[PDB]
Amino acid sequence: MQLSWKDIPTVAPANDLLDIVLNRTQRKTPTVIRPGFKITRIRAFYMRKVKYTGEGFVEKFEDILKGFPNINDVHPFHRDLMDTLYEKNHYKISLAAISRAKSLVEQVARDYVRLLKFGQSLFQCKQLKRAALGRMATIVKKLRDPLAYLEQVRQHIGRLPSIDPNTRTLLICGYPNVGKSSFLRCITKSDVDVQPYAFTTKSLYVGHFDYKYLRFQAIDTPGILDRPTEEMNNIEMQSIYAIAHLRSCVLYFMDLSEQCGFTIEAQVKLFHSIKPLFANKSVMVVINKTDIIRPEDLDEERAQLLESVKEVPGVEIMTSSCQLEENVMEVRNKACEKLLASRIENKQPQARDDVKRTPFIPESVKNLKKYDPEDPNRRKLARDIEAENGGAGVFNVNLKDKYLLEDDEWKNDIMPEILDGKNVYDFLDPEIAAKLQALEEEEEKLENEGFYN
Amino acid sequence: SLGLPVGAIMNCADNSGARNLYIIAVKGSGSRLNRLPAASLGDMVMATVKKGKPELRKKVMPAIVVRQAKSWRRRDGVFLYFEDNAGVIANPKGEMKGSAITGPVGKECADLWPRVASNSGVVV
Amino acid sequence: PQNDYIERHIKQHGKRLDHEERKRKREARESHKISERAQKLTGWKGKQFAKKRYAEKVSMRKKIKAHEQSKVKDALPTYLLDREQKFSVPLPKVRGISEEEMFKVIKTGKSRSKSWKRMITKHTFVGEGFTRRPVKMERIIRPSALRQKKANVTHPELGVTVFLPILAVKKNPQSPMYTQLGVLTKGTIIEVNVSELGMVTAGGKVVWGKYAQVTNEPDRDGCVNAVLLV
Amino acid sequence: APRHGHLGFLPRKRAASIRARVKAFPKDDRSKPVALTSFLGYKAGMTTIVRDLDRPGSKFHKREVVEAVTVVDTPPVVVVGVVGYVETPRGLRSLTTVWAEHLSDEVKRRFYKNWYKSKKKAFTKYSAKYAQDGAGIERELARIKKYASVVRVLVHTQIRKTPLAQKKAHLAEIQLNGGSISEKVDWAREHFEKTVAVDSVFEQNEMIDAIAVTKGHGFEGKVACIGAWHGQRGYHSRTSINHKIYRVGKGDDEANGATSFDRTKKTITPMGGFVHYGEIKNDFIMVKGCIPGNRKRIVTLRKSLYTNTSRKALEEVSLKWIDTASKFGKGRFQTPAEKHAFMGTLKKDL
Amino acid sequence: MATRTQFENSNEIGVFSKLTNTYCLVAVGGSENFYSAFEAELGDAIPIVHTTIAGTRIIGRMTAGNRRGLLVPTQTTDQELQHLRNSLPDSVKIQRVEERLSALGNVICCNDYVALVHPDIDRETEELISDVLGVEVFRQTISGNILVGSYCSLSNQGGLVHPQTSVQDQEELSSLLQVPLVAGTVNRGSSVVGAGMVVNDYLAVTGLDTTAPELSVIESIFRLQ
Amino acid sequence: RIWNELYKVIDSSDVVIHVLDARDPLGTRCKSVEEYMKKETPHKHLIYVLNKCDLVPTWVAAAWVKHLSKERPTLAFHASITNSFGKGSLIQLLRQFSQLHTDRKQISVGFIGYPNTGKSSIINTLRKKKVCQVAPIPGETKVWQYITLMKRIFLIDCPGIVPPSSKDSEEDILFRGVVRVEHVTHPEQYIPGVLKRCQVKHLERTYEISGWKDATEFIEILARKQGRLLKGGEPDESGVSKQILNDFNRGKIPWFVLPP
RNA sequence: GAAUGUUACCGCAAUAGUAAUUGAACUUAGUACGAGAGGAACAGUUCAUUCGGAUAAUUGGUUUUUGCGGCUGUCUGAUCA
RNA sequence: GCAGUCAAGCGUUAGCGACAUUGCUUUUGAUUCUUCGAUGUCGGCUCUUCCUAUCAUACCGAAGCAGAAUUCGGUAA
RNA sequence: UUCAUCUAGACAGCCGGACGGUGGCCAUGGAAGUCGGAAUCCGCUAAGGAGUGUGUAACAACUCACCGGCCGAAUGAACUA
Ligand SMILES: [Mg+2]
Ligand SMILES: [Mg+2]
Repeated sequence: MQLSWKDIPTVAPANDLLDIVLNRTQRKTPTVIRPGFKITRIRAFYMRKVKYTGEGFVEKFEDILKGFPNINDVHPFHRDLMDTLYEKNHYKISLAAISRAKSLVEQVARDYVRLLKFGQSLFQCKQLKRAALGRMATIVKKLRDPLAYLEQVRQHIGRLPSIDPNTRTLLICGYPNVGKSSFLRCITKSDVDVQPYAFTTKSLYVGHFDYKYLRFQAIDTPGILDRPTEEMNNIEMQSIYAIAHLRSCVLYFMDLSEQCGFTIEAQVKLFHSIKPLFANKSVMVVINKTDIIRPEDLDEERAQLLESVKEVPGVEIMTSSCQLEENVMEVRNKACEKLLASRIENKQPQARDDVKRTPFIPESVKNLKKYDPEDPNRRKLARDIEAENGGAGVFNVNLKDKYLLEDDEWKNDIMPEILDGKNVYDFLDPEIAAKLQALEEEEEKLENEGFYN
Repeated sequence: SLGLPVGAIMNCADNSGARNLYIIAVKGSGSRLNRLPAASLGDMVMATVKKGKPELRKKVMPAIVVRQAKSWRRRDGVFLYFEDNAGVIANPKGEMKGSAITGPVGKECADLWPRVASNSGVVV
Repeated sequence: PQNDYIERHIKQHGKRLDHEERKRKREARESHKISERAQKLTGWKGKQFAKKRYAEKVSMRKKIKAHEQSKVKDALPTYLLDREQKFSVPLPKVRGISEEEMFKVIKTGKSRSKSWKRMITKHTFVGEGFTRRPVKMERIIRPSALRQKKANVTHPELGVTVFLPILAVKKNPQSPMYTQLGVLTKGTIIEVNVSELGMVTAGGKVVWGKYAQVTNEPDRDGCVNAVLLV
Repeated sequence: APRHGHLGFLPRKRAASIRARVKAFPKDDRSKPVALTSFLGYKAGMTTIVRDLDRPGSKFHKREVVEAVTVVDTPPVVVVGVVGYVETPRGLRSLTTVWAEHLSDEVKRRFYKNWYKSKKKAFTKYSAKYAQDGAGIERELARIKKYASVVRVLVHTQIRKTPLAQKKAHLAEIQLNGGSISEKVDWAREHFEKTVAVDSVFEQNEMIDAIAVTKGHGFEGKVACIGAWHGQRGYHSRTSINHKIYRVGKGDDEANGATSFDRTKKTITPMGGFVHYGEIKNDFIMVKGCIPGNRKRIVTLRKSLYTNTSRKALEEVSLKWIDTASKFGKGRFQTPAEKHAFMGTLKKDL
Repeated sequence: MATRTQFENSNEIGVFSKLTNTYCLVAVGGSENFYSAFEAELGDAIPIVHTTIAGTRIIGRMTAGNRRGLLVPTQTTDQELQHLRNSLPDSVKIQRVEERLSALGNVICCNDYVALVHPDIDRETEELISDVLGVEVFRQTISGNILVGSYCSLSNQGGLVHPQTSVQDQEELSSLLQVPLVAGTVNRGSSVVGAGMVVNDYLAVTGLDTTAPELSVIESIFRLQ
Repeated sequence: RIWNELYKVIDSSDVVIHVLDARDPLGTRCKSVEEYMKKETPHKHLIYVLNKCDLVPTWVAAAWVKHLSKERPTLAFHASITNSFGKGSLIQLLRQFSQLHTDRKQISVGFIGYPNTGKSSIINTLRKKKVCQVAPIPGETKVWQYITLMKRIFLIDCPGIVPPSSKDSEEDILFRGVVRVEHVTHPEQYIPGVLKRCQVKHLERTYEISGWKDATEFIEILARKQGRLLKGGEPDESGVSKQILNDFNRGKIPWFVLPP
């Protein structure tokens, strides 16, 4: 899988794992066997115990193998990141050694099970089982160092970032201590240390922010020193790999000030030598700490170096600062516009002659005041009544008696709905005398018609 | 009163149309010695498509029962039942595959499955 | 996700007030808890606890001795350095395995009254020329599961064990009819393909086979061990 | 796996008496007035009530629901005596008993067996001791005041007033919830021969428990794997708890059956009458659920031995209509008026 | 006006409620959080009648109506009808339409000026609905969908339909209804847009699953701002 | 052990004689067993025999034997009890093998192959009479048996062999005598696969009126003709599919495959 | 069934056995935690499988009401009952 | 296991020997397609009873345990 | 039982010193003693480890190895029954 494989079961060291397996085998299997028991039963019991131990070991090893991220072919960016973090060759060799140990355990268990079914004396079966257990322990014993290294890398791999390069992304990069970490903290709702040293954000922290109704993620990295492409550290190698593999332009930062005490010529030369990384990214350049420099008041010789930056096609020089973040809005807007342009370039009513209507928003809603939840001076919001009443557990909703009718006495009157005959609703109508005035005449004309005498 | 037992060949109730379905399994069944699962009205069950669309055949999908056909004592004292057993098919979240339904649906199943209620016009 | 920040959060909230005090109190109580557990942890647990305590004590003693020694203060070629390293048999008077159940009897026929069958319950090596005869002739049966072709071999020189094919068996004491049967019967002398070591006798005639005696009991173990008779 | 019942209910021999003896009584709250802990009566039959409930958070909230309910006959009762008990290491022991000497023929018949052949030599002889200026019952009261920290009152059912005509009444003990036993004994003495009202001891929505004897079924005595190498069903005392009282039945007047909603003026008497029972004409209690035993079997009502604060007990009923159709077959009408309306005039009418 | 709102744990807002330009129906079950959530946007302009239909909590789909009146299925009990009559405004009328179909909200969808009905609905019921709502009636289906109300949502402003509707069908529906029509989606592509949410000329309510683009589309089509 | 009869006979048999279906010998040519024999039993000849030649065209069998002859004798054989074909050649081969092992004075031959291919029938026709029970059923024997002939060689009987493999492909497995079709609940799903191997004209020749499409329709028509159709036109596909699979296993419908 | 001079009522208990079980809809929650993905339980209500104690008004089978009306054939000479 | 290695201690006091320790113990998550003569009556239904070397529920504990969720020591029949 | 501490103040308890070249040499964005590793010096004394730990980007911040200010009479370590 991808995206934070932390779900690995954080296997215990070799000694602890072996102790756990042995305890499980002892607990989950019978123990009291006697010489007087039939040879077949004793052999079956010993074979069952050996098979249970072997199956437990095999299941543990298989789960360990499966839980790993399957570095091979997973992704070039992820593969390079894992290689830098954990020295891919060693990790692959450790996994191969674990697989070989599992195969050896399987073979040993099978061989001992095949041999175990022929021992006659109970002592012979006991010795065979002990030899099988010793062989399994010896096989597991040599696995201590690979298991410990895998546990360490898992402890580190679980907390690694989780981003898809194929998605739309914009990154921030530049010299360390340029305020890049502060820019990342301000631009997106992410918390990162802003301490003033050249390795503040050692790890590649991931930031997320939304613009134009779309999510735009970002990453952080301290950048690159002189680094003539022969002597590079793991942290800088990770940044180089990320810049190479990642999607649309990463923002290049430059501290045009006394801080970051490398001559601006060195900063220009860094990006000039890194130019091959700008094959199709349409790189953008943002000057940091502009508040205390005002690049407009810059030496002509230094301005020439900045001018040389503009010479390379598809670049821009935007002003930004950390003390005041007003420029961050424009920076993010321009970055998002460029990202959308790059992602895009890769590719009624009919007035039916009769209908008349007006927007029928009721005058009440038109003139009613806007509601404010945080303001104490607001409507009751009888949800509050329920909360103070004890929530829905005991709040007896009583919207009844609070409805519009002719009189306030009808609110509490209990409608009978039954009068010893079929419900009045079938004939419940105002002015019931319409069905009573003629009843007297009907009775009179039925009595005086000779039908009863 | 529980509905059809395990393996009952119930008819489909969706608009896509299917000959029938086989209830290989039940969810939330009352697992008990000698007491087989019995899917009741409104209960989501995993029933294989015994016959129907060529692609739907030979695969199990969550089937939602919409008719019971058996006498069950609702909290209302009336012992109502239906013509025959029928049930729609939907994903585990109740997303019915079809865009409509065939036949009426009961209130008990509609209440538990808002999507099914929205997907039915003749309710109760 | 979110790499080691947890350290950052600890640094921004700083070791919750009771955490340090509770940790110190637990550490102080560790000795008392260990002493109490020395009486608890009954059968099947006290033994393990005592073994662990003994191992820890031995390690502590060996570390203290190393520190004390430190506080006081076979030539090899330049290419081998920095690299990993009266004719009685070694085991005379071997255990007298008797003619007994080891010749296990297997009941034959539907009515078990004419078994006449004997099965050898000891490891035996035959090789390619086994060619099981018709079932009617199986007077003696050596099970396949109990057949081994490669036996462990070692010598008191460099301590290197290498699995090598078994060549043949020459002399099994105690009724060498077992020798004729090819049974291992620890205490036997067997030939082993020593071509791997490549030792060369005088005259340039490289040797590739020597007779070795089985040291371990293959009957009670799933592996065969032997020592080169050099 | 489970077994054929509960081992705690076995052995299951026949009960020693038809009347279910009370195993325990509610704790005596001294702060409360002198009330009655329990009641006794005979259950008439079953009926169905349709009503709505105020149960917020429930699926059927505000919706009408029909629940099984039963009617228990409980005519007026008169106290016949008082009993005191003293705590001892052997347990509570009866100290002394007192009688009013104004005992109806029902208790005399209960005491005897062949009343018709009996000479009717009732308590008269002992009563002659009480038939004086007193100082005897005063002595008994003093003895029960100095001792007998727990007092149980004795009452007898008005079997003659029961719709099912009978001459022999039941007798049982009932405890009091009043203050110090002084008030208990004073109230008991003042209430000698006084009628007892059922409504005074219970109220609507009150949670109560009951004990009774289940229907007998006669002798009820295959796998040959029961024992290792190394016979009656029914007619036993059973207890049930958490029963909600829906309404107190003032059956000595009309309108009890009809609720404020339906107001279909009529009594709870089912059309034709209860199966194997008479025609209720006195006070009764309406309780939901069911109680062990059958019609005419004596039952006891108790208030669960403890107070409950669960919302289920707090919830109040809103009875809209009570079913009273003829239980003698597939009844279709509640009163003869409905049957006449449906069928109109008949041969018997003219 | 367009504020995210959720049922207990269901995004089908319109199943348990049916908002209208002059009243709103909400199921009596659950808690007052839904009631207060609707009150916040609706204030106290019109009564919010807590009521059930045939004992079910799907009153939003069972019943349907407009500003001039409200219609309920025959399955509705007498008590529910009386409560609706005594709670709804005097202008709104209610009747026990005696027709085979029950789910008015699913089988029928309408606004203050136009109403769509099932092609097989009885003439008497159609005439009663037309008289009650003061709106025209037309026999139509949305891309063959028998349940017009389960997919189609229509108010005085523009309308919304499930995405499966074809371009020609969308244009025909817009022309017949004389309202703007966009084949948007709600609740993360849910096809129950006609019944899983409620909306009117001033207020739009939908489940939290509605993504920001969906909310923007709803606002643009209904022009709440 | 029912299955381990493979190991039992391999260890007991001096020479293993492979039996394969003439329609597709590669199906019965599993390599896993041959690899073990090569690694551990160099003293076994591992001879091959092509059974069921009469069920395929003569040229197809000739091409198959020519292709397989690069590493095996590939003796053509037919499993008729009395009218056997190639019996003389196999008898001569066994006589030559015995002549090679004259110093042994004893020898036995074991049979390896899928169930119901030619094992029991070939043994019986070698004996010239029915000795081992034979029927159109995969399971004809549950335990091994020994048969004498010429007083110098022995025959070893065993059940069919199908080595486990993750590539089992139950769909492909059902197209051979390995599977007892009688116990399959839904044989219908596998009917369409027959058209991939069997010729269209051959079906019409050995199956009633043809011109079918959507092979389920062919099953419907066959059931209608045979009278096994249920009321309303619905066919009893279970019985029809069972009969079709049984006929395919028995070779009633002719079909064959050819090598590159 | 002898208990305890006789009978019947009320009760206490020395003693034997003991039972309930598990899950979920909400509230608190789309909040704490979460850059994102995802996301609780501490309180109160409300439901659910199995099992234990009871039935008997509602519902299925079991029918010796011989109960109702009728159908095939026989009989008191077809039909009376 | 065999043959050593260090050697807490006992040693005829040259030998033993607790715990550790080296060699058997396809380094690229490949696939072994392997599952090798158990000569014996047992096998499976229901219900009960007993143990804990306990799977869930219950109890609390140690974890790169931030939550969800996961690894494990222990109490508990 | 043996070996040392001793009124040239017995063990344990409260306070300070714990230096100067130095931030050793190679590894190098940081190893100022506590991520790598060779020796672990000389100056200096009552005493100081190119460091025992706790913790830091980097020292920094705190403890003892070892000593002294008060105490105030036997104490610490390994074995045997
Ligand atoms: Mg910084
Ligand atoms: Mg066969």
